[PDB]
Amino acid sequence: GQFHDNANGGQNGTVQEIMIPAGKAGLVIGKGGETIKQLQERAGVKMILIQDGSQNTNVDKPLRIIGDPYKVQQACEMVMDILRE
Repeated sequence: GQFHDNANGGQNGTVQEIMIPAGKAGLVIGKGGETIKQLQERAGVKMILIQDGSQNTNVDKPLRIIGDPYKVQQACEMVMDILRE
């Protein structure tokens, strides 16, 4: 977790919280969990998809993208793009 990977200007631990649509979550997870594994490694970040948190399991999904502010945003705009796609 080298948060200061490139442009960690400010808070090393930048958290991006997304609410993933119930069924469109399949995109962010990756049709079983393939894409999500890629997402973390491709951007060098950590994305916690609360899929098993329950309560809201039937609804929107709590996604916390944690890490460097520069890649956190790129990763946010990455998965949010798919979610607006």
